Amino acid sequence: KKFIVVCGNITVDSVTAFLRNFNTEIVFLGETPTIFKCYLAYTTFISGSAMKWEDLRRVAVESAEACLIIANPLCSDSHAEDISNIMRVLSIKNYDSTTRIIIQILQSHNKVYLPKIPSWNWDTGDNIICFAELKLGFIAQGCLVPGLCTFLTSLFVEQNKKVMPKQTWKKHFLNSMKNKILTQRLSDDFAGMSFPEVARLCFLKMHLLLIAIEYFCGLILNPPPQVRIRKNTLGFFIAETPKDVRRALFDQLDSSGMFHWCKPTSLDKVTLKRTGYKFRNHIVACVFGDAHSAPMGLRNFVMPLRASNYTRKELKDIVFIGSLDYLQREWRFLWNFPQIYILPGCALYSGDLHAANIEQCSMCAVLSPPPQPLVDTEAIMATLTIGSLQIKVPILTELKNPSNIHFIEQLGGLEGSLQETNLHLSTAFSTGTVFSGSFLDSLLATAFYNYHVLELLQMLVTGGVSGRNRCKLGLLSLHETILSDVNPRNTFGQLFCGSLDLFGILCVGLYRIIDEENKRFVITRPANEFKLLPSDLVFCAIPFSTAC
Amino acid sequence: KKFIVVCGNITVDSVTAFLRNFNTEIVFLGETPTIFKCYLAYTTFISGSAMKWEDLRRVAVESAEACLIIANPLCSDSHAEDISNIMRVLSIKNYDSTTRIIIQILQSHNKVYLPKIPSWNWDTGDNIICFAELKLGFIAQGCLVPGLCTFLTSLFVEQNKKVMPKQTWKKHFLNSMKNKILTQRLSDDFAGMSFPEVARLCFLKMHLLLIAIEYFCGLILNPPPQVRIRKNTLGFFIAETPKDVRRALFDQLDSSGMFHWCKPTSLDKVTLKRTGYKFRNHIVACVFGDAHSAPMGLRNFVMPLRASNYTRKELKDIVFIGSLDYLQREWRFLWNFPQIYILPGCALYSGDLHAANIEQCSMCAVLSPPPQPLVDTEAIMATLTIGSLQIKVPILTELKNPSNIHFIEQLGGLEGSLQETNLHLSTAFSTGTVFSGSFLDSLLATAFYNYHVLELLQMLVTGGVSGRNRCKLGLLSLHETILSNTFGQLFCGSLDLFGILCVGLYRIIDEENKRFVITRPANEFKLLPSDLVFCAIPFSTAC
Repeated sequence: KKFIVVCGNITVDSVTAFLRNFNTEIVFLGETPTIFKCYLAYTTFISGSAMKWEDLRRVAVESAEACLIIANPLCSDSHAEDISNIMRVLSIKNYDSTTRIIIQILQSHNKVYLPKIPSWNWDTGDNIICFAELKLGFIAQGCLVPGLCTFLTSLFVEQNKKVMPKQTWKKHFLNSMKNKILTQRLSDDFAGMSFPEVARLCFLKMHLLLIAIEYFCGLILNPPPQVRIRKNTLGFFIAETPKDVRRALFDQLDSSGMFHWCKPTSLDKVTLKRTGYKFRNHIVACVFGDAHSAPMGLRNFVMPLRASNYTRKELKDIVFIGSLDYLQREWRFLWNFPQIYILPGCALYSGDLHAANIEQCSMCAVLSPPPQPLVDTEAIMATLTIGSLQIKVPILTELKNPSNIHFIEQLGGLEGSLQETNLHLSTAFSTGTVFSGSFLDSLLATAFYNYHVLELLQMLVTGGVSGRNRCKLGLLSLHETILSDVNPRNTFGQLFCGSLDLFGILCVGLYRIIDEENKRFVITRPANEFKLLPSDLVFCAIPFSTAC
Repeated sequence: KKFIVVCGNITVDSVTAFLRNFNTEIVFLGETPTIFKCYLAYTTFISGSAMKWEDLRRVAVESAEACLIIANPLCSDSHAEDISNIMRVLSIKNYDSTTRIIIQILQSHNKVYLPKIPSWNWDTGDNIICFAELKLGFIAQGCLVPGLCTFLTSLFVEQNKKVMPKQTWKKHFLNSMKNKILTQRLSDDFAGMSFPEVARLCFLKMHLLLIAIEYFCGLILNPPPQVRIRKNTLGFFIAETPKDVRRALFDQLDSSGMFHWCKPTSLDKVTLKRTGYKFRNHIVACVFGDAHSAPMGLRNFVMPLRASNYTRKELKDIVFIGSLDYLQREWRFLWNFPQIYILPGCALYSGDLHAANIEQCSMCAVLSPPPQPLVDTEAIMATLTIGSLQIKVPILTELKNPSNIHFIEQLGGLEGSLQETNLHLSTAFSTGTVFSGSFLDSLLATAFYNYHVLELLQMLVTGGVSGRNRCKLGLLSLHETILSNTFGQLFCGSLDLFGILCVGLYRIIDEENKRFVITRPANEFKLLPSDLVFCAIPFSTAC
């Protein structure tokens, strides 16, 4: 009865990249013509074009629950692929303008067009995914707030829960990973209550950590007092299973005011000279490329580090180390961001790392290059030279293939038996010195089944989708910080409550030292009654302009 | 029982390039799959990947004596090959971190990473070879000290000893080549003796010329008085056979203080203008390339000519003549060396040679370009135009294929019968106007069987591996020099008076004043007044 159509690809990978990553029947459509015949009881296929009207009727899109548009047969021109796919959205909508569409855009700035189609509207369910935009987002956040990256990831990662842990601290880490982001609409008897009033009851009565809500037209993280809940309001939670969540059913900016802006200055000024100095508490991003390399959307990485709810005062400088020839091709889209600088060179060269004052930086991001026809070698070689420096430097390495974790740990020092084949079980992931977007492959199915989850994810990771006034996610010390005035700081739940109903700060996770170099690990949503240490730091939603 | 594994190549050449260049069993491993089946009684093969853990157990590296990593299937990207191979070293060490590893790096600056691996340590035997680094080293030394290049080579060359010589002087040259660098640990009754004290006894009692030692943590050439020998100390000698050596068992620098340094100045300043002058006693290096040419590690050639134990005063200017497009690609790695200059042009053009004041230079190095898919023609054509100049210019030509010697001698003047098919027998080699790294092919086996030999070679050739204070190798006159009857007589005085370790002669050929290299002559070897002498001059000596 119910089915979905798939468009614009014949990639053996994509079929599994979808089918494995995906009750509801599937049907394909595309240019190439039937080797993968094993998986062909749970699906159907067609050889046509999405443009041709006859072919769309042939598959009967009208009654299809939704229609996905898949991209990147490692296209020659990324730009052309999107234009091409955006062309399909027109063709498809022209057929049955009420059909739900989920299009993959390869490079973010090409999303802009999709709304400009009249036939398209968000409310019926139409949606766009950009992995480039999200994979770079997670990393960004990790550069803003130590650990925040892995925190965010664990809400979407799903441990298989077979691994019996050795040590107490690793026992904590894994069971915290059980936390997801479930969605649920709130009871009627809530109506009229202020957010913090509601947040409390769910936490205390139901042991549910609720963190944002929708009206569905407007999503907001940790609403202030003035905003009251309405009837039929959708809430955003953090919890193990959906059963548990169901219990709760009973200064200079841009035009849009979303990020700091400036008059588009040319690269010549921004490009650092190497012949003939100092930076402090800044972010070094290493990128790899050349004239022949595909573009990585660097906009997506600056933008979150340039949100409007930060302040010119507290913004960080961003030095890119890389091929100027590669980086000048991105510059068009990085024009209007401030305090961005480019050092031409290579991160593998420790001389060029010192030129960028990598010793006095705040975080070093090692950005994998995008794919071409030896997969993470570069990222591993950087982490080698950086990690072993005559100066440990803060670091965040991206892996395209997470199985390569055992190489990074090897460089750390821990021997083969103590090395993990699985990134998520790794100690390097729990600290947050690595990241791997592999898990976002399932995302296309997620945005189908519950797109609100994507909505939230999008804004946490990217910092936008009133304006300047919004909650950051931040890490707080408990020592010489405002929290240190809470009367009972003895237990997480105790801390959570005071902080909220005193300062409107929504405590959401901890960052605990490992006690067995002062490396800490991420605990998402601990038990209400969770013994807290004085050394702990705390992940939390800090509202804009708070003294701290 | 004992065996070694080989990695990262399926090159018919490499199999012979190793097998011919190599008691101990061999086993291969690589991507391509069995034509070379004749050589297959003394070896074994596999078709796998060194990365995959299953494949490493399959070959059983744990019990392997050591594991070599071979490079350069004339790769498209040289950089990528090393990164790739360095990736194997990780994979392999991850398996059995105690396994001995011998990796070939294609371009020197990529060695840096290998130590940064924790699992890797030198003491268990782990080691890296860089032919580019060594082949350019020998040449460098030849530019520092006339003849030094061939001297150094003969210690590693092995004559086949079939050639009955015509003339007295050629009789000397060939039998001096018998000298190798053997290694041996010293007797216990030596402990506490100062180096020069020890050097003496070995020379006089045993007729063994000893030249450096290790403790094994620290290698030193011609140690001063203050350094005494310890028990279980390893010595470095010069001698025919290991039996003989067994008898002895009974100013502005860089960060590391190894070479002169300076703030990285851009190419625009350093690049000589051709339109619109003078250099003196300088080194002209001719290089060949283009956008399409593979890189030759020019760092390796400057670095030794820029050692810290020389002094800003006595450093030589280095003019490169070549394609700017080619040379600007190397410039990143030559930044921090001083008195380096680049004349864009071609060495085949005698106009561009005169622009570089080649007439008033001290030595002209003709550097062969690295290999691509007519092998030494360029090197030969340069040597033609240089050697025939309206001005003979000092010259040192590199040959990738030594059989091409007979062309160079032809240009000299000597006719076909007097021409030699074999470079080492040639008169041009004994004078030191040519060089050929062909002999370093065996080096991978050498670094296996005795790596200390490589250690020494590395520092003699490259000038490094306390800091600023070390012995050069130098040529001294005997007339208006501090040295002013028999080699052994000269050897002893010079040492026990000035701490100068005399190691070889440079004798005129008497039958144009061209001289030939005599390594470690007999103790009682009649010396001429005209002779010059190779020797280890300690730093800051008056002379």
